[PDB]
Amino acid sequence: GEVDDLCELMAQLSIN
Amino acid sequence: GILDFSNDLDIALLDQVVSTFYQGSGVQQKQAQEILTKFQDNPDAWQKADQILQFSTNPQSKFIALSILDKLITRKWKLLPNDHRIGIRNFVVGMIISMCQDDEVFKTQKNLINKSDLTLVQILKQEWPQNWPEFIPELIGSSSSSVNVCENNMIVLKLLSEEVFDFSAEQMTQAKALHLKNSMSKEFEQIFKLCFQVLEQGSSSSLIVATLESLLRYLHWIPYRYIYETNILELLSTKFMTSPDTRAITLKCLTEVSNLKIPQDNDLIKRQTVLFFQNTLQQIATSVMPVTADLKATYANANGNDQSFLQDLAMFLTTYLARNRALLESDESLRELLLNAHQYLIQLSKIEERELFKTTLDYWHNLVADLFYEPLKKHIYEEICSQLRLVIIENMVRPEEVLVVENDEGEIVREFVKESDTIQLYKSEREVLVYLTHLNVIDTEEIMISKLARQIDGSEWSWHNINTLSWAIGSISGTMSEDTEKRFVVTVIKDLLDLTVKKRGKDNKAVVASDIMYVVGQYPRFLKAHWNFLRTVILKLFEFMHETHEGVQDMACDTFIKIVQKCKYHFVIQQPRESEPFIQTIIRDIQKTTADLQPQQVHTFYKACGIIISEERSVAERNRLLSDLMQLPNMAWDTIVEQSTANPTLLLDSETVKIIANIIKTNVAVCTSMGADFYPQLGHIYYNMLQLYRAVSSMISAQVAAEGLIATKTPKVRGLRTIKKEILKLVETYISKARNLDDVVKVLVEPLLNAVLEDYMNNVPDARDAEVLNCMTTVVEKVGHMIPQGVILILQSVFECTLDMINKDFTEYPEHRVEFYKLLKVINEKSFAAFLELPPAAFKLFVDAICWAFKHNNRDVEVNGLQIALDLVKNIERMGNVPFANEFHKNYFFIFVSETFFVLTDSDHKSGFSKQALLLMKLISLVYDNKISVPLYQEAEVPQGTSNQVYLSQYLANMLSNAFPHLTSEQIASFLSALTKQYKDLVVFKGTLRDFLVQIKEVGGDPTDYLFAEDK
Amino acid sequence: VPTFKLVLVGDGGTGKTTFVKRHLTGEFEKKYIATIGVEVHPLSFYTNFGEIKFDVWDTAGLEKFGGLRDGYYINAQCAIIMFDVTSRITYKNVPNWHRDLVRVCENIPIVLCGNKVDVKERKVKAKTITFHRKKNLQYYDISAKSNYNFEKPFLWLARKLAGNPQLEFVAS
Ligand SMILES: Nc1nc2c(ncn2[C@@H]2O[C@H](COP(=O)(O)OP(=O)(O)OP(=O)(O)O)[C@@H](O)[C@H]2O)c(=O)[nH]1
Ligand SMILES: [Mg+2]
Repeated sequence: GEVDDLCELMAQLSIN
Repeated sequence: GILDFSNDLDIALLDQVVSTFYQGSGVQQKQAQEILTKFQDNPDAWQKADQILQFSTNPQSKFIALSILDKLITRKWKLLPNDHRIGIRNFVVGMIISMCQDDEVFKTQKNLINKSDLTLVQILKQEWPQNWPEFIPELIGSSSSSVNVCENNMIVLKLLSEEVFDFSAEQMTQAKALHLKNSMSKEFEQIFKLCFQVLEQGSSSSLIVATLESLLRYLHWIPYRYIYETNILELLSTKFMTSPDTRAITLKCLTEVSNLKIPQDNDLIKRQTVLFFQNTLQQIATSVMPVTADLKATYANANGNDQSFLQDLAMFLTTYLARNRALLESDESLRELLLNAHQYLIQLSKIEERELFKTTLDYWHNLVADLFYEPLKKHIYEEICSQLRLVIIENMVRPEEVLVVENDEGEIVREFVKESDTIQLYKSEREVLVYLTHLNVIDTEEIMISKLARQIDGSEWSWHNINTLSWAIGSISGTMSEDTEKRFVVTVIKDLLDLTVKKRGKDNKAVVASDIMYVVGQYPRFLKAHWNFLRTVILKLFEFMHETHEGVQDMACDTFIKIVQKCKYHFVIQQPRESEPFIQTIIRDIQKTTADLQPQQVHTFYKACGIIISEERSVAERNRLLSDLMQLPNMAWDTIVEQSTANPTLLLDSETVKIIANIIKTNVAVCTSMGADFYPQLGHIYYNMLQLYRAVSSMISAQVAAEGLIATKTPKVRGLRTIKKEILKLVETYISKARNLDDVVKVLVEPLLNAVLEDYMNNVPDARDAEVLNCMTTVVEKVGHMIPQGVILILQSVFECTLDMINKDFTEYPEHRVEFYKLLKVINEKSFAAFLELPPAAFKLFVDAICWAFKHNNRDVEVNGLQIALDLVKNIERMGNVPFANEFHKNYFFIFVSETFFVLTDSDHKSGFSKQALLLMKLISLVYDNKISVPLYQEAEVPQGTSNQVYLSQYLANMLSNAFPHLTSEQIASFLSALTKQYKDLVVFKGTLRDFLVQIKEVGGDPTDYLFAEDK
Repeated sequence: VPTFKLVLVGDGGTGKTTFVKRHLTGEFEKKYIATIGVEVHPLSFYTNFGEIKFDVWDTAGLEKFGGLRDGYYINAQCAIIMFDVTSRITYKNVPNWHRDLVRVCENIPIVLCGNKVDVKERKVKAKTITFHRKKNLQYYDISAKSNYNFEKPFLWLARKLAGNPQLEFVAS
């Protein structure tokens, strides 16, 4: 779960 | 006229010229400078010095007079009769005294006084003690006569110690240096007495400071007994640490004390070592500042003296601790002292001054290494270590730096800085913090999570703070267990992502995101263990590659290539959950991904893909991946080669030149990453590329011939040269990295040579690119052993014309000079056979070219020239009693001996000394080992059967007498005897040469000096 | 606007002349034209506190072109000792220049500069350059070719001579 959740958060990383 | 190079001297006019030069400006000052230089260089100028020293109203004029005197003393002292010598000597002592009696001059003209004193010290070297045995007694006696004379005596003694112990090597013959060292050691009891009396009775003043200045220089050589068996330790560590005016110099002295050669099994000396340190620390605590003092703020607001002091303090602690930490550790009563001293460093480590921090950090590294390998003492420094951790984490510097440069073609190129001060500082800090993490993982993690939490709540938020913290987190990569590392990285990345969401502004988000990428790039193990994450990161980077925000794209490309460098395997393999190696996915969308990137960023992207592709080990699949990757540039290359072949005018189109440059640059990028594996692609574009080379080179050369050098700066020629250089760069890149050397020799070499060699010959000088020579150097390095005829062609094409370019002076075409001799060198190494086959006239030109490199006041050229000479001689040595070797010796042995001596004895060729000596040894060896089987003389000029030894000796004696008529027969004879007895010992031979080099600069040198080595 | 004398000393071909020339004009000279004696170059810098001038006394580092040698150093208010990081001997001679310099100029700010840090094959490594520590000299890695830490020596000297750590270099 925790790595996968990290992946999701990483994917959402935005500069706007 | 301001010319004073006549018969009668105008002191006023000289003062005018001097004043014009020193206080004037511009063309007047220029003329005054040339005049003063010409006057100062007059062999007879010294005759006027005394007059100046007595009549000149200008301190600078006196300075210049002392300079001229310095010249006389150093070079022609022993020509003067003893009477005159004493006369000048007493003139200088008297003048020194006069100046000292003048309080204003003494305090306001330290420069002139120091010059005077140094002039005296020069006379001391030349005279004392053999001809001036009473000098030290008289000096000590005169100390009482005036306070200024006492102080000046301390300056003179400091200077004498410097000249004898600090700067004696390469200024004096080994024999004379020993003589002066022995002379100064013999009379040091008295000198130390004067010193100690002044220190013990005197109170803080200029004279005390001067005395301590002298003591600093004495400490380099004096026996420890003057320090430990006298009360001077107590004086320094207590008395002179309380007085502000002496603190700094006393610390310097104590720093040197800490470094003395002392007995290692003397318990009293151990206690004394501890004691002075305890005194110094307690005295700093009482008089200067406590351990609790904020040295960061103090240094920031300090006055420079205080700054220097703080620096000196760190130097003191770091020196003493590095030597005597064990001493402080063994006895538990000393615990409080030990920690206190370390605490000072901690405070000193917090000072924002890079050089001071580095000084502290060296020691820190020492301490943490020792603790790592001896964890028994670890507990003692637990608290110190904890603070040090924070210090380092807070003061991490940028791990890599980038420069934006303009090349000779006008391109704006982003280059990564390598091996810089900042990078070495990063590496040092990393090692220290890695040690610290090993020592206590729990503490390091807690501190880093705390800094991070303080970043999140915004309490310690700043770009610099978050960058520093990130660098720190990244620095300790690979220290924790993979499980601990997993949890740590998860936390850090998650927090940083939440921070990015919380931060407002595109600026702030960009900063934090770039930090996230840096951190992830720093933990390749985490990426390898979790494919989904790696993919998400890579895609996010791709997404970033379309972001126009300044710096983001470079960050994304840098991260991408960094991540692939470490994680390449995970791109070439099919990670279950993926239907294809991710490299295929990257290559598929490469157009879309790299659409918004700058050209150079695109090149980096291709370079990354190349790194990945070279991981695929199946040649078929790798070649396909390479082909797929290169498709776009390949296709534009195809359409362009067709149009160029058909229409030559296309190369006039700047848009085409651009496209061509980018194509070759992309090839260069991929070839860089892929090395031998790139050969298919090279073969795909090779022959056409060489043709395009010929075209662009012809165009450059034509336009330069027509228009002149200025043409080389025109945008058109700049673009064309880019294409030329990139083509050369690709070829050199592949050949350097190549594995399959057959293919290089049989497929690549011949086309390349045909394309570039004839072009280079036929180019006008101002159009020839040195990169051609460089390419040839790399070709020869790699496969020259396999292409004798190729090498011969390289020589025939480049040798005579490059030589003719660079044999007019030492200044024109510098790059050409460097690369010419690099190529000559490598040819001489790899394919010496080429030089064998040259006609006699060509070989002569070769030798002339080697000796030309000798005379170069350019290190790059000179070292290569000397190496070529050595290698050539080695090569010819390999051939036995063969007519070529014999003839070569008959023709060039003496040329090489004389040329080597010329550059040895030349003022400005010291860089080549190490090499020069070697060559000289070898040459002498060839005669004195009887390895030359034919007489080197002629005409029976020396009686038949004369040994080559005797003839070499005669030739050398005659040549040295001609070059240096001021040397005696005995000087020359002895030097040559020493050389001929010492040609098997490198260090002794070098010594003898240095002795000779000292003796040729002066008149009346001692012939015995050459027995120095034989004496010890 | 204040004018301070800056003596630039170092071995031959360490990149002193090129350094000053690029500060003056912005051009990097590829050729090695050895200085003869000294050339005095008025070099100006613009700062948030005003203009600062340096009489840069670019001195010859070759023995045969030494001229007045230490004579050039009189009344200097600051100094740069330059060596070449690609040549060990140029750092070897740093003590000798320092010695010559401080014997004329007792208490002046001095910057030791390792030039040519751009060259790949760096012979004098960062960790090796420690001489400046005991002589309380500033040190900077510089490159006249690369414009690396190009303004840092002068920025430090300006801050010292003005006694203002807040001094920043600005555009004309
Ligand atoms: N790689 C590299 N080469 C440089 C750099 N700066 C200068 N050079 C080269 O090194 C040489 C130094 O020449 P100058 O700067 O005129 O000489 P100098 O240091 O004053 O030496 P003298 O005049 O003899 O005292 C030139 O040929 C420059 O092109 C640099 O930053 N990097
Ligand atoms: Mg110069």
